[PDB]
Amino acid sequence: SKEKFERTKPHVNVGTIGHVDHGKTTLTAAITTVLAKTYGGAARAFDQIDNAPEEKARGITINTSHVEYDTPTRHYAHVDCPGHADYVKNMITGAAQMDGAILVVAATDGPMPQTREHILLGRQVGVPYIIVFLNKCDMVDDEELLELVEMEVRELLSQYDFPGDDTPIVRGSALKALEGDAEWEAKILELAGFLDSYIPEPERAIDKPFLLPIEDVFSISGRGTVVTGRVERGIIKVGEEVEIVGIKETQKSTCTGVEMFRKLLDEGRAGENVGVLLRGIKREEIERGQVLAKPGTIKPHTKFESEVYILSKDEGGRHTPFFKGYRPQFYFRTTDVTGTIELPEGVEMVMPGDNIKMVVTLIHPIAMDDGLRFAIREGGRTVGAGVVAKVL
Amino acid sequence: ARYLGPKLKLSRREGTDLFLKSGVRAIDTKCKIEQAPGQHGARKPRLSDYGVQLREKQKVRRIYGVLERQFRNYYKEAARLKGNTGENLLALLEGRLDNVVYRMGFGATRAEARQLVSHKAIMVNGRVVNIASYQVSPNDVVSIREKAKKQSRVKAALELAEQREKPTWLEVDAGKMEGTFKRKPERSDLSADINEHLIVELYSK
Amino acid sequence: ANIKSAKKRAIQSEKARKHNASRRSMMRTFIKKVYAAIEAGDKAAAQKAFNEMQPIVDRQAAKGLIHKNKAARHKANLTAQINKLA
RNA sequence: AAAUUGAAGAGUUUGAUCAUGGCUCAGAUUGAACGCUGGCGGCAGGCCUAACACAUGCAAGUCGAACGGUAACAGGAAGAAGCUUGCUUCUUUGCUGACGAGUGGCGGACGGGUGAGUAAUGUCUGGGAAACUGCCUGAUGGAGGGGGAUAACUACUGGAAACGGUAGCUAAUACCGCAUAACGUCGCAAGACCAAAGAGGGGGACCUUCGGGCCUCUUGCCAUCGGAUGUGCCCAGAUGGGAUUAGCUAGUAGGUGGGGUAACGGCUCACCUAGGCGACGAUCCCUAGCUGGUCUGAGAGGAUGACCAGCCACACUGGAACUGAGACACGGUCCAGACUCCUACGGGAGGCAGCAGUGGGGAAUAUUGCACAAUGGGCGCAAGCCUGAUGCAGCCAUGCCGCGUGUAUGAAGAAGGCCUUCGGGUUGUAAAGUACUUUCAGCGGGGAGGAAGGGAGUAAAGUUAAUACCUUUGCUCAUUGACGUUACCCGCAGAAGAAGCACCGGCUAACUCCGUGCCAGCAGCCGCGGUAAUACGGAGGGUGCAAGCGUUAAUCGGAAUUACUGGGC
RNA sequence: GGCCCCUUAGCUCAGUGGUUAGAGCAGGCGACUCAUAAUCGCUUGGUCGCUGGUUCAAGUCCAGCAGGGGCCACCA
Ligand SMILES: Nc1nc2c(ncn2[C@@H]2O[C@H](COP(=O)(O)OP(=O)(O)CP(=O)(O)O)[C@@H](O)[C@H]2O)c(=O)[nH]1
Ligand SMILES: [Mg+2]
Ligand SMILES: [Mg+2]
Ligand SMILES: [Mg+2]
Ligand SMILES: [Mg+2]
Ligand SMILES: [Mg+2]
Ligand SMILES: [Mg+2]
Ligand SMILES: [Mg+2]
Ligand SMILES: [Mg+2]
Ligand SMILES: [Mg+2]
Ligand SMILES: [Mg+2]
Ligand SMILES: [Mg+2]
Ligand SMILES: [Mg+2]
Ligand SMILES: [Mg+2]
Ligand SMILES: [Mg+2]
Ligand SMILES: [Mg+2]
Ligand SMILES: [Mg+2]
Ligand SMILES: [Mg+2]
Ligand SMILES: [Mg+2]
Ligand SMILES: [Mg+2]
Ligand SMILES: [Mg+2]
Ligand SMILES: [Mg+2]
Ligand SMILES: [Mg+2]
Ligand SMILES: [Mg+2]
Ligand SMILES: [Mg+2]
Ligand SMILES: [Mg+2]
Ligand SMILES: [Mg+2]
Ligand SMILES: [Mg+2]
Ligand SMILES: [Mg+2]
Ligand SMILES: [Mg+2]
Ligand SMILES: [Mg+2]
Ligand SMILES: [Mg+2]
Ligand SMILES: [Mg+2]
Ligand SMILES: [Mg+2]
Ligand SMILES: [Mg+2]
Ligand SMILES: [Mg+2]
Ligand SMILES: [Mg+2]
Ligand SMILES: [Mg+2]
Ligand SMILES: [Mg+2]
Ligand SMILES: [Mg+2]
Ligand SMILES: [Mg+2]
Ligand SMILES: [Mg+2]
Ligand SMILES: [Mg+2]
Ligand SMILES: [Mg+2]
Ligand SMILES: [Mg+2]
Ligand SMILES: [Mg+2]
Ligand SMILES: [Mg+2]
Ligand SMILES: [Mg+2]
Ligand SMILES: [Mg+2]
Ligand SMILES: [Mg+2]
Ligand SMILES: [Mg+2]
Ligand SMILES: [Mg+2]
Ligand SMILES: [Mg+2]
Ligand SMILES: [Mg+2]
Ligand SMILES: [Mg+2]
Ligand SMILES: [Mg+2]
Ligand SMILES: [Mg+2]
Ligand SMILES: [Mg+2]
Ligand SMILES: [Mg+2]
Ligand SMILES: [Mg+2]
Ligand SMILES: [Mg+2]
Ligand SMILES: [Mg+2]
Ligand SMILES: [Mg+2]
Ligand SMILES: [Mg+2]
Ligand SMILES: [Mg+2]
Ligand SMILES: [Mg+2]
Ligand SMILES: [Mg+2]
Ligand SMILES: [Mg+2]
Ligand SMILES: [Mg+2]
Ligand SMILES: [Mg+2]
Ligand SMILES: [Mg+2]
Ligand SMILES: [Mg+2]
Ligand SMILES: [Mg+2]
Ligand SMILES: [Mg+2]
Ligand SMILES: [Mg+2]
Ligand SMILES: [Mg+2]
Ligand SMILES: [Mg+2]
Ligand SMILES: [Mg+2]
Ligand SMILES: [Mg+2]
Ligand SMILES: [Mg+2]
Ligand SMILES: [Mg+2]
Ligand SMILES: [Mg+2]
Ligand SMILES: [Mg+2]
Ligand SMILES: [Mg+2]
Ligand SMILES: [Mg+2]
Ligand SMILES: [Mg+2]
Ligand SMILES: [Mg+2]
Ligand SMILES: [Mg+2]
Ligand SMILES: [Mg+2]
Ligand SMILES: [Mg+2]
Ligand SMILES: [Mg+2]
Ligand SMILES: [Mg+2]
Ligand SMILES: [Mg+2]
Ligand SMILES: [Mg+2]
Repeated sequence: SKEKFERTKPHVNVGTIGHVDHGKTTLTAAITTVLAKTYGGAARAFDQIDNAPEEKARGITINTSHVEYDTPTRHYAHVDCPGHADYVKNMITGAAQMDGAILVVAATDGPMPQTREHILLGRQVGVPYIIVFLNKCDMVDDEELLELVEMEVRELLSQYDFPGDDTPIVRGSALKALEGDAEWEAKILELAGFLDSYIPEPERAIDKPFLLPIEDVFSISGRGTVVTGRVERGIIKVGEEVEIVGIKETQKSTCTGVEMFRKLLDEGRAGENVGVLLRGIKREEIERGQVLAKPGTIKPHTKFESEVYILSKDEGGRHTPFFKGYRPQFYFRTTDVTGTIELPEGVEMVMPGDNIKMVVTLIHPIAMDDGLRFAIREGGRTVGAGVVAKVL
Repeated sequence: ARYLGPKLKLSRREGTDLFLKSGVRAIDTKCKIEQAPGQHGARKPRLSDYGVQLREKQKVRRIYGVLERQFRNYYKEAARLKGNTGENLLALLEGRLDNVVYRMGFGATRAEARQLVSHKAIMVNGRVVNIASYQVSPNDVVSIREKAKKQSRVKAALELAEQREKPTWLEVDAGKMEGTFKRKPERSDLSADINEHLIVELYSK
Repeated sequence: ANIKSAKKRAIQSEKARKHNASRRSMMRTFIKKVYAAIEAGDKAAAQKAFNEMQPIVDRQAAKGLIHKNKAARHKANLTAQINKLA
């Protein structure tokens, strides 16, 4: 055998979001092809990505796809997200780990409900930087309507605290760029330049016990069980012993092997998406929603008190109060679990714009400590968000 | 591997002081000996053959402080030798180190002797022995280490055990606190309130 | 194969068979010529065939292609067969 | 002197009794599994089920002192950058040390894995005669002279690759004749016939085509008779269940002749004779590797073959043979078959019941680790190379053994629970209080043994023409440990970091309150619960074990309940 | 990760959104009995799995979960 990884260029995470069938797999293939064309060696293909039968039979996307490229400033890892309205959990998982986002809007169709949903869940998970890239400019090239489309997308971004009147917009078609013409791949270069310029380098805090959320579970034949995820804070090394704490009972194992894009990493620093092989674990034991942490770092919890703000009106959400017996889906880190809530003496009603104090109990315990940011969503509608106040 | 609770309850059950305390006072002013422990102490129901055998075995075990596995191994070994099994068992349990340390006046009780032995403070034939149940053979010199000769407990118990009978086979100089064996002991030198044939019966079932 | 030490051995083994087959064929041919000589009834021919058959089998036994007892059996059986007839 | 000291009963058939007869219990053990709980070390053990399918990486090579040579590396000269005229820079030599690929030798049949097949083609005990045997060892001898080839290499060339083909050239300890021959083969005899390989060290007496000749020493090379080891062959007895399996056999039983094997033999053929095995169980069907031994028992017996040692069988499935002293050959060859891969579509490759590892099956069984330091093994004169054997480390309360979780004194017989006769009793010297010790773990400091040898130097004695090479003995000089931060010893602060599980009607050690009310439930066997439960559920108290404690599975004992020792009609 | 399914009294089951969801076998109470069975004299019973939505109006139309069941992928 295997090739090692050369820790020379900075690492960052990017992702793509937008309405269905606005060319998100095509854009990723075009950008990786162009970047490898100018300088590099990635040059990914289309059908090699969508391997599932339903992917090629229905012409859709069901999950998030991982890719890599680099520029002579940094090294970027890219995630490709679905756009439907019933594969939301995958998109939340994709947006949670991504530092930067690119939003795809077509001038033919314009902004669509799914774009608004994607922006709202990106805000509720807290993606700091979003760059908009217009799509399908080959079939429409009239200056007198692209201005209206740009105004609409700027309004959508500005409605929810994002910088909209200063964020740039790139116009181009991914199909022509992937085709390989002589001029439509310069828009890809402009997108990459604005990507590097608009994403300042974030902190790399590797000075506390290792913690890793789990997002996907794999069985490498011959070798064994592998978990996948992006290291949050800390550092892990081959031969160290970690512990699995989550919905099921706590266990322990050892990090006997690390990899990243099938390229070996000697030691994973905080902020890298890697896969870890764990000794002597059957596949069904470890599931997404659990945590893999250094011993003596966090412990599970069941009931705790927090401050929750139901989303105010004219912002989405809902329109009615809630009371005892309400069972909304808490979204914490990556996990969605429905639990019970309790409001103190008085303030029985819930008003859209009043932030109240709640105590929530969850059926499946999670590795939780004071000061965690969790959102609230149920019934295909996100209702609010809050932070931890007290652990009980 | 020891007992870590109340001490007088064992003698209150056995119906006899089992020498578990030093002897600064008398037993009668520490516990109600004739009253068995707990809510049910006054009544004295009648035993059986199994009852008397078990009670005697428990009595000897609580006197010397040996758990069941070692006692059973002792019984097998005593039956393994040549001669009577009861005398052999008594000789085997009388020839272990902490018992000799207690009988030579160096400890207040068996537990004091056990702390002294297990805290590496005794030389047997010049070398350090740490183990409570170290079997001892004739002609072995036993002494304290020179670092521990300034303790107060050992000097307190040195001039407190001469009220008890002087053993006829542990020749001791209390000045340089040096002791020696001469040979094995015998039933002539051991107390008369044990019927070893009950133990032999109990382990022959 | 896969260990680069038995391939050599296979090569010598096939060469050895190819070299041994010719000697076995020649020796068998001479012995069966002797048998045919007895068959015809010509005692002089059989005797002569035995006379120049003896060196062949003896030299081959010394080379090791056969065993001393094998050559001895051939020689003795042929001597008895020839000396029976006249 | 010792190698023996050995034999226990209880509950349950009836209103009560004696007898017969089954059921249950108290002991010892295990490659164990599940539930609750969990401090340390020493020595052991760890896929019992799918002989189900396998990704990846290691597990068998060595000899230049047999040979032809120089692919890589290290040892000289002249040209030749500038001169401190060789400071420094670059290119040309297989003469030397070493050595990739190639001929040749030895090993690869040992070591390691598994128990599928196999009821006697095997194993165990006791005998025998018709055989061969590398390496090791003894004795007596030979060791003369020739010849034709080929790999690598050179030129051309086929092919996706694996792998080829064509034309020349070269070396031997490669191969083939010849020369002589026995104590050897055949043969009554007379006679006829068969072998060989050379290398390396040092050089005095004596010469060179200056290749070496020439002397000695170490090692080989061939023939015959012995020793040792090893293997092949034969006979007798012992080696599970079924008679709801009674007849089986034609190469079958023997004889003559030919052939075949290292050797006897229906081992194989042609012909002759008509026999052979079987109620002392042949034939037929089911299950199963055997032994030294292990568990149990007072013995006689019963059950059994996990660890270690001897033997046997197998190597994806079915066949066959070449090579060799040894195989019809675990990591070889040929063919067929079922699976998995590469392919340019013509064709190619693979076999974890070797060490780790993966999926699946299951109540259930472990790391893709370190090193040749030591013991053995292959190759070599030695140095030395290789060894997932082996020596260690890791994971698991799976087993046996050892140690700790403090030691004293202390009545106010304290609060607090529980019971009460309301008087009081109990938990209980237990606690809290006061005075001492530091096992183990924590930190620091010092520090055995497994290490024998190998190398270098020097001297004496040996054989020879020789102070020479070489050998022996002594002596002298610096080095060889993965385990390893070994075992072990010393110092520091502080009781400081460390107790659970089952049971309490009788069998069987240990008793009272509240709740329920033939409900909820318990149960190894008799048996409990119907509104006053020592048997259910909770609490207080008590008993038995203890880093373990219980439940399930399986074997002998008790069972004189298959009765030989030792029973009945 | 994706799609399709089942959830009414103790057991078995009905219940086509207009106003308290019904049937059977069960069960409790009062007499009688040491306590029942049988004969009598009265008969109580419900989170329509949960949560949140639309309708004037809902277990019933709509969405997300709880648990089980049948298939389909995925390979640091
Ligand atoms: N001419 C042109 N065609 C385009 C452009 N973008 C996409 N397409 C075409 O639309 C087709 C489907 O678009 P696709 O890339 O699947 O959209 P998507 O958003 O990635 C689908 P999902 O949301 O499930 O990931 C593609 O085959 C592509 O050829 C564009 O900018 N120009
Ligand atoms: Mg896609
Ligand atoms: Mg004690
Ligand atoms: Mg004790
Ligand atoms: Mg004995
Ligand atoms: Mg006995
Ligand atoms: Mg018994
Ligand atoms: Mg021919
Ligand atoms: Mg009896
Ligand atoms: Mg009994
Ligand atoms: Mg009975
Ligand atoms: Mg009765
Ligand atoms: Mg009986
Ligand atoms: Mg017994
Ligand atoms: Mg357990
Ligand atoms: Mg249990
Ligand atoms: Mg458990
Ligand atoms: Mg397995
Ligand atoms: Mg097996
Ligand atoms: Mg087996
Ligand atoms: Mg297999
Ligand atoms: Mg390999
Ligand atoms: Mg050479
Ligand atoms: Mg030389
Ligand atoms: Mg030479
Ligand atoms: Mg040689
Ligand atoms: Mg070199
Ligand atoms: Mg040369
Ligand atoms: Mg040379
Ligand atoms: Mg060398
Ligand atoms: Mg070589
Ligand atoms: Mg060998
Ligand atoms: Mg075996
Ligand atoms: Mg075996
Ligand atoms: Mg036998
Ligand atoms: Mg020649
Ligand atoms: Mg070519
Ligand atoms: Mg020659
Ligand atoms: Mg020739
Ligand atoms: Mg000759
Ligand atoms: Mg020659
Ligand atoms: Mg010689
Ligand atoms: Mg052998
Ligand atoms: Mg016998
Ligand atoms: Mg047997
Ligand atoms: Mg014959
Ligand atoms: Mg042969
Ligand atoms: Mg035979
Ligand atoms: Mg079998
Ligand atoms: Mg077996
Ligand atoms: Mg036997
Ligand atoms: Mg026996
Ligand atoms: Mg016995
Ligand atoms: Mg008996
Ligand atoms: Mg015995
Ligand atoms: Mg006996
Ligand atoms: Mg005995
Ligand atoms: Mg066996
Ligand atoms: Mg086995
Ligand atoms: Mg064995
Ligand atoms: Mg062994
Ligand atoms: Mg195999
Ligand atoms: Mg085969
Ligand atoms: Mg197969
Ligand atoms: Mg041969
Ligand atoms: Mg193999
Ligand atoms: Mg294996
Ligand atoms: Mg496995
Ligand atoms: Mg399983
Ligand atoms: Mg287990
Ligand atoms: Mg290893
Ligand atoms: Mg091993
Ligand atoms: Mg356990
Ligand atoms: Mg242990
Ligand atoms: Mg113990
Ligand atoms: Mg009190
Ligand atoms: Mg009180
Ligand atoms: Mg040493
Ligand atoms: Mg009991
Ligand atoms: Mg019990
Ligand atoms: Mg009992
Ligand atoms: Mg019992
Ligand atoms: Mg009792
Ligand atoms: Mg009970
Ligand atoms: Mg019962
Ligand atoms: Mg009661
Ligand atoms: Mg009770
Ligand atoms: Mg135990
Ligand atoms: Mg049992
Ligand atoms: Mg049993
Ligand atoms: Mg019997
Ligand atoms: Mg009985
Ligand atoms: Mg009888
Ligand atoms: Mg009769």
